[PDB]
Amino acid sequence: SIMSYNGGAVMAMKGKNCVAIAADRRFGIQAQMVTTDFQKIFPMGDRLYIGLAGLATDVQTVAQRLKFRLNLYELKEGRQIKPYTLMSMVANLLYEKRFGPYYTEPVIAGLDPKTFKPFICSLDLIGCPMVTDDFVVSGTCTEQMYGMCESLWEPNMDPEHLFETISQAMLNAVDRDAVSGMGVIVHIIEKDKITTRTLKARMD
Amino acid sequence: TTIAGLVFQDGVILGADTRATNDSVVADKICEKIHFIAPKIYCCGAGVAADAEMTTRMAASNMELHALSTGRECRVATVTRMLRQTLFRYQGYVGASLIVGGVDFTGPQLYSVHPHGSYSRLPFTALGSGQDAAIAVLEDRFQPNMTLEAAQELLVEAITAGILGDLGSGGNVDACVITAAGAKMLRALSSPTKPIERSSQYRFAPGTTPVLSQTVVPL
Amino acid sequence: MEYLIGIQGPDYVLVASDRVAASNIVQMKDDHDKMFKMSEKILLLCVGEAGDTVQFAEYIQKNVQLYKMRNGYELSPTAAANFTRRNLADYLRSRTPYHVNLLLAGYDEHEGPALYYMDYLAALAKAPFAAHGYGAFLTLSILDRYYTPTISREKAVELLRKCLEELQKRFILNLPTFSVRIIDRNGIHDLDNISFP
Amino acid sequence: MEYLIGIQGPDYVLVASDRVAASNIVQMKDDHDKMFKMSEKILLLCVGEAGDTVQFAEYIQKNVQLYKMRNGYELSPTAAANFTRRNLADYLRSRTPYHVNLLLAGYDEHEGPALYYMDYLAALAKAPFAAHGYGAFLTLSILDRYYTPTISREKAVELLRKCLEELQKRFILNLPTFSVRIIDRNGIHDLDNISFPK
Amino acid sequence: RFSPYAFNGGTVLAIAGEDFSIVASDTRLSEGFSIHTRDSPKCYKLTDKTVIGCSGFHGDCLTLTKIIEARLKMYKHSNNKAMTTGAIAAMLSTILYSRRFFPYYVYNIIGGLDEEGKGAVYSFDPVGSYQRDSFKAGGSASAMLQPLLDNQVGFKNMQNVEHVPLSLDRAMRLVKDVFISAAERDVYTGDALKVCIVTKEGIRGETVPLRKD
Amino acid sequence: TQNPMVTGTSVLGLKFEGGVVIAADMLGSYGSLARFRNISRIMRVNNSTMLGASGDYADFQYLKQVLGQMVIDEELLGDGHSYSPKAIHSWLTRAMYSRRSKMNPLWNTMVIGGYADGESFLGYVDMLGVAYEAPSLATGYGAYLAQPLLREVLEKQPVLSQTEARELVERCMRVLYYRDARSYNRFQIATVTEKGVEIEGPLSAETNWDIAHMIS
Amino acid sequence: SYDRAITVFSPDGHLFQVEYAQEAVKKGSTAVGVRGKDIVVLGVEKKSVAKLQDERTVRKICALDDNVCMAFAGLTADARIVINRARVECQSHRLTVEDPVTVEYITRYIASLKQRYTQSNGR
Amino acid sequence: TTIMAVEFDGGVVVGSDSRVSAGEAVVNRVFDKLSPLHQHIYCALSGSAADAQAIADMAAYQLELHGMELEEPPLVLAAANVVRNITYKYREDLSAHLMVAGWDQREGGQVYGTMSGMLIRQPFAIGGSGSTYIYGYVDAAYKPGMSPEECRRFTTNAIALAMKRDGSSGGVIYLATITGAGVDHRVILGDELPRFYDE
Amino acid sequence: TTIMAVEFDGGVVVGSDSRVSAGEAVVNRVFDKLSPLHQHIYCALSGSAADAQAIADMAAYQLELHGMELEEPPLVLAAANVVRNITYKYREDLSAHLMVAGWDQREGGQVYGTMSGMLIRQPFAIGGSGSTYIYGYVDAAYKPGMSPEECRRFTTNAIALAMKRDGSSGGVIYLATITGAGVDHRVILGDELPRFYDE
Amino acid sequence: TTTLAFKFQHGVIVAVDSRASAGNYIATLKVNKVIEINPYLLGTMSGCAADCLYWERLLAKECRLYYLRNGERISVSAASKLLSNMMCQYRGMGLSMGSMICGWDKKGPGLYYVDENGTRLSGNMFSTGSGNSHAYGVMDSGYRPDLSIEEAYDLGRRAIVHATHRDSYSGGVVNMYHMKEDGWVKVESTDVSDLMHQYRE
Repeated sequence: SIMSYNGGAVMAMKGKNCVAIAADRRFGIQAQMVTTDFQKIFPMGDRLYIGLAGLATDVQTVAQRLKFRLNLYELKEGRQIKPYTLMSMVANLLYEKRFGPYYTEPVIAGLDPKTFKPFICSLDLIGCPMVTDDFVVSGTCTEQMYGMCESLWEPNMDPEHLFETISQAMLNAVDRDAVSGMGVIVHIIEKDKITTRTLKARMD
Repeated sequence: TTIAGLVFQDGVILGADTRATNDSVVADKICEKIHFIAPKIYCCGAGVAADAEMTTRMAASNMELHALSTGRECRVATVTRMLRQTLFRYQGYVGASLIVGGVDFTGPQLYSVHPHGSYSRLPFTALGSGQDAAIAVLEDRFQPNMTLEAAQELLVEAITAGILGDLGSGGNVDACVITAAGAKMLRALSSPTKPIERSSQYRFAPGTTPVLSQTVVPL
Repeated sequence: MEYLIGIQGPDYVLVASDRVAASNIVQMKDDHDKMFKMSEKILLLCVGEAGDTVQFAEYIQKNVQLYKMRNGYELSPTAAANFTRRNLADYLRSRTPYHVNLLLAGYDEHEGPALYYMDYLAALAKAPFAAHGYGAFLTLSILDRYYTPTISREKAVELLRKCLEELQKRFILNLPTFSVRIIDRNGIHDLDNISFP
Repeated sequence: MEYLIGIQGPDYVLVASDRVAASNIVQMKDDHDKMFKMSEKILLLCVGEAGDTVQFAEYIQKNVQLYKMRNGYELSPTAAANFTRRNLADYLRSRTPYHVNLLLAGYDEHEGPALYYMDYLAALAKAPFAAHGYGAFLTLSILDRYYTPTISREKAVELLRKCLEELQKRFILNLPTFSVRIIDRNGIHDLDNISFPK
Repeated sequence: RFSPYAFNGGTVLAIAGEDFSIVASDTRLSEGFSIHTRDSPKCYKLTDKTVIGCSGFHGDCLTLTKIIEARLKMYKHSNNKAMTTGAIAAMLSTILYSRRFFPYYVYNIIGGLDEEGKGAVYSFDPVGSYQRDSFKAGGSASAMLQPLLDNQVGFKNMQNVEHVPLSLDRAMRLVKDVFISAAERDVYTGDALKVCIVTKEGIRGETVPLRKD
Repeated sequence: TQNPMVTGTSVLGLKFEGGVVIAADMLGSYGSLARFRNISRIMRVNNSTMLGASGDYADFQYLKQVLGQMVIDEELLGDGHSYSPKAIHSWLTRAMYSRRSKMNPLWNTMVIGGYADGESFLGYVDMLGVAYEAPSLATGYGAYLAQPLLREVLEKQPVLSQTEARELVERCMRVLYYRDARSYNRFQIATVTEKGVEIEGPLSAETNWDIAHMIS
Repeated sequence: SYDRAITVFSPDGHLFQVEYAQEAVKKGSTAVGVRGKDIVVLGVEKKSVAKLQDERTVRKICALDDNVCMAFAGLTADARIVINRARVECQSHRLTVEDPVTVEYITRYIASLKQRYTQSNGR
Repeated sequence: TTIMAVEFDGGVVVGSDSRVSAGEAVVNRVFDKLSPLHQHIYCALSGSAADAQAIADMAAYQLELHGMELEEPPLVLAAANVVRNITYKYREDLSAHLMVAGWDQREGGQVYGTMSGMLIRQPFAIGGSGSTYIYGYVDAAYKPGMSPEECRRFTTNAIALAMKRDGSSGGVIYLATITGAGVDHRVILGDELPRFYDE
Repeated sequence: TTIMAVEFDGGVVVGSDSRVSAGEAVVNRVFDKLSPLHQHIYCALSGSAADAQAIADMAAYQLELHGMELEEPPLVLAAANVVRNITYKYREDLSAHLMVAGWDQREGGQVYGTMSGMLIRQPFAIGGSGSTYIYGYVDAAYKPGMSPEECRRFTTNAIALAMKRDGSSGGVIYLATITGAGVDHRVILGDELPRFYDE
Repeated sequence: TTTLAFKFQHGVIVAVDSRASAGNYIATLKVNKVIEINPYLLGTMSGCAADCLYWERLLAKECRLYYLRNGERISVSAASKLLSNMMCQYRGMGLSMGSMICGWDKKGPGLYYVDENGTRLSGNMFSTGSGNSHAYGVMDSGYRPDLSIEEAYDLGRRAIVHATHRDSYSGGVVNMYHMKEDGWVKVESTDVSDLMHQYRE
């Protein structure tokens, strides 16, 4: 349908004290590819990121309306946003459009600013927030991204085991998607620091 | 999606499952359903997930001030009229299927709200995709004013039948007891499925990932 | 179907467009100018539906001229593309949808040359080279082979002609005359109009 | 859309056709031969649906070769056109309709040159000049001005080039190369293939 | 009007080991949102060395299997021998084409051992195109099964790691857990598991429990 | 396909120890009208097997005349063989499948029960050709209503007697009458056993309407 | 329709039908041909003219193609059927193959008709 | 869905069934389709259950106001025109059809069909998807000057006859006898449904 | 279009109206919809008038042959299955619906509805576009063991009730009493139609 | 799907991708699209996979029945015409097949094309598939009939690798087959991505 125009994939897995999010770099129109540098992950502020997929028109449009509400929320508050608070914000933005709804599946991942706690969540076209204790993925290949993270995920994983798990889940699942590929950007959100890496992937 | 409730002598219990699915796959296994309205009044959604979510949000919000403005107990029949007028305003555009039950000054009462807005009073029913499995179980074994323990054993088996008899119904069973003395929440009261284990483990050694670019930003 | 092409050199941006404007079975205007000047170093290439091509691009033309006169300085290439996308995205859900395909060519005193790809759905992506129309399939593949960030404009114009001569071989529509211009630190420089006697 | 043109001179018939065969957005074969030889002095020009053009014209090709071998002599230009129309009219109501546009060029030892126009509905009409495709609108009008029964082939070929150069100006599709041949008492004579070193 | 087809769900897996070939599928038969039964084995044994899976519209899965079994006897009576795994695959290709105008709606997976004792996995499509591969999947969860077998079985996208040919002990545990993970996220998979392992000595069946949800 | 009218209702069947019970309502339905209140929807096949169906009853009488003569032709042959309950279930699978390829499918849903040589058989076919074997089966909304009722009993007690089976049928016949608007009060409970098929006459069930006083 | 077996076996396996057909071949007019180097020459002798019969319709030398000609001796009625049907198939071969017809191709396209029509029912 | 009302000397008897089924499945098998608009003024719900319950409250909102302003029970003709104008004006978005019946001090018991947007007075009125099949009994078996006991049986026999033939009708028979001294509410259990020819 | 048949001890009474209307205009207001297939075997025409008259002749063609081969009147069950198989097989191009009734020396008077392609035996059967509204009278007023005089009135009262409510039914009532001694044909003029409640 | 072939002094070179996808999911990456007909004769595939596998084997059947009959080693021209005529009778029934026939004969290394509607063409350079237009660009640039054996491999290699980069339906490993007088021979099989890393550097 319309969600299959630009394709795309977004993956977020929860570790022990840290959380990792990953999405591919590909941007294309149906059978026509465009560019390799496309970015599906935008910063929400410290230790909080959001993934986006589906029609890229709404990907870039909702990202501006989320940054519309993000900055206004951060300027009014004296404290940073919690990842659980942002989940409900995306639910209101998608529900007010209920007649005209946007086409996208936002994926929110980050750490609880309280102390170390990781938090993950994802929504749907209808704007239904959902909290899972393992991982969240979205895209046209999301049926493929399940089986990788279903078996590989563990209750507690250090940044060493977390990055190795989410990276292998991306490289294996995205290669079976025709509209997805061309590099994978992986972000590691830890308590002390934040690590960004670009994986070596096939061009196909 | 299997949701049901039963009214017994001393109160009412609303059962629901923990599993939510999106059309090809299970979205969340432990996902909660029953929402909060009043201390003695609870509801549970069905049909469209976000529509049933946002409708109970506007219902719990409207009923919250009704409890704050009146300072008294809330009527269960007041909740149902709020829900259907929203469905009437949109002419059935909202696919929210809602069941409402609780205990008020009059006594334990259970209602039903169809996404088209029709409301019906009734001692017991079920809604969702697996409603026909729970209705048949509740129809045969129901008795007027059953003991609290007798109603607990029956409704848990009703949700169990609604789960085993539906593809969209699974996970644990969340039952919430509401009595004239007070309401109590039971999380994951029933777990009919034992096999929570797996036969192998997957671990990765450091250095097995083909990393190309690497950078570190301190915080 | 009209054709567009552009190439981002290290200090330069090389763009080209077809000058043919046709209707029904005939070509009415073969010298038609598809190139619109947004700013001094910023050009624009607009093709699409015959009615939406001229109308919607003239809206962008003055809207960019609005910014430059109000603040005394023109939009940057990055700022220009992002404002044109929201203009196209706002009319997407209106009763007058605009079918257009735009390439933004511009040069900045700091980030240097910039080339931007835009579809009719208002999806903006930066690319070293891009093309529109059905002829984009017969051309961009050649750019995949011969493109390097260090290429000199002298060889780029020669490789641009090699791509456009493919439009006279495989590509069905005639398109006799092409217009070619370049953008650099010294401003807009016109190039010899491609002519096939 | 493919293009055809023909001209009936006093002793001759001058015909021309586009050599381009294209599919989708690309031209696959630009030298393609649209001219089919029915007999010694009788040629054929067939354009239409890509599938019906080659298939149905080859049926006519051998069916004319059937007559010439059975009786020892070929069909006349008039006899050939009238038999090709019945063949196209029989499949009109069948489950496989043929979309084709044919020009029959031939010379007779008595009636002389003959040019025949045929549509996809199998309506045969004799005309001094005819053309097919969308390019027929940009060309035949020029023939209305410059045509005379006494014209010489030397000026006719020059006027034919003037008509075909209009296909490179107003007419949208490229069509770089055209094939030109002439029919007279001395048989088929090939002419310089029109080439545009663009 | 009349809908000639309906999606009955299910999942079928086949993996070709060095000396062995493993084929497994679930027992769940469900149409729409309702369960017909929790035991409906899709795996059908053609010969000793060949096992065919069927995933798709159930009405075509039953008839097409009976047509294949009918042509198995035509061969063996004529040729005095059993069909090879590669011969059965190329046969059904022409069988599926005979319907080319009104194609059977099914996803067929054939697996087993060839004359060399090596596993041969054959994945089909409703129009009859086929290929040989080490491991294939099919059904509603087909998108789920493929990435897991690419990393684990295929050793793909892994740098500087020892590549050991597939072992039967691991191949069993890999097929079990991918379905345990499938039964989690697949509404059409679960309730039981049947694993048919074809080796040089013979076929050995197994039964594994799964969640009832 | 075109327009059949002559609509049917739900049919239930289940397995118990040494026999099979299959019950169905006697009401034929035309559109929203309940028209023919006396109809036999349960047909006997030889001694050891029994048949019932749903959907178009006009197509069911045609399946009576086809399958009936074919079964009688075997009794006329007298070779000492009888159609097995799997054979009737198999023949109806292909007979209903043969109607889809000619673009003339018959609207019906059939259930084949039987007991032979200590083997209790219950089976399900469909216009769509879906066929399988399950210990408890139902048609229409019975698969939504009466099916999970029997699954809960078969999981707790896989072995059921002849009395326990009929008691569960009446309780399922009681529930189906409640929540199925197109159902009907009068029904026939037919049971096949070691003594053969025995079809009981018109029956009813005591209904509990106390919900009327509990709502008000 | 008329459906029967015409040509049947004898005690010796010989076919009386085919043998009598070859007797009519022997009673035909004398025709000859010889392969040269780059040329071939066909000839036949027709003596029947008292100046009455026209010489245009008598010709027994026929051409199957530009590169293939033929001559016949036998019943002049059966030759007209074979020559016509051979030319229909010979040009139908140029429909299937752009290259011309090798003499051996068409000779199989001809002798095969004498195979079928001899053993065919009622023919 | 079957609703029935019969006028007699001392009042009217307005019956209804308890079955409410959306589609082919029963939502509730016990439901009261009689929604009081006043003490003696009742409304028999039919047609779309969602639109009928919305009009019943919008009608009660206007009738309570008209009743309190006059400080007297409104006439049955007053309550009928309220439903009609709400029906006729809003028939675009409202497919519901109602039957207004009650008792007043002027003409006594009255029954006004509001179905389809028109208004007419009848001695006996029937509505719903099941009222089409009972035309035979209500026409022939109707006699003038029937006692209140005969009117209860005449109303019950026709409703019980609809419940047999109508697939969308069933449950228990609700009877409301509206007279000058008050209103009596009775419920007929499934065992008390009058038995008719069973073949 | 209304057809009716009622079985009793000595035979059956098969009634019909005379009104035949294609669309909203009456083609003929006097027409006999009872087409004899045999002496005691009759067929009540309903549904499409063009398809019913074609089947009536195709049925009579087969029944006369089956009757002459046996040299005895065919059973009523024989004549019913002829119409049914012609109906069920040809229902693609034939929308007609017929009601077969007659008398035989075996079981006596019988009435077999062939409508929609099925076959069933009934003590009384009604068909046509007007038979849907008379279900109330025929169900409640039916009593076992009615005299031939009561059966003529019971059949007439229900047909006359359909003629009032059915817009496509009217004209004069045709009655045919089929017994063992013969068949009596009677016509009820518009003045003799039984008068019912007029208000 | 990207398939291409071209003829020059040293004979024909056929290059194709390995990937065939259904919808958004890739069915198989390792699919071998090139059909083997005769030792010296080489076919291709385009469009529907089953339509190619069915009809190209009928062409291989006709080519073998021909060589068993007259022993003349059927020319590429006769093979291309027989394949086109078989698609004409079923025209309009929904059969979609593209293909290209390659081989050498007494005339030379002929290159022909057969469409789904019966279009039969002849020329120096052909390509088909969803990525055919992406192939025409690189192939035409820097091509002459006088190209050598080694120089033409670099043209055929860069043809698939750069064309499959811009196509979502084209990918897998590059399968390139040179044609000679004795017969075609397998040259190299290499992943597109592995060659992408050499071109970027």
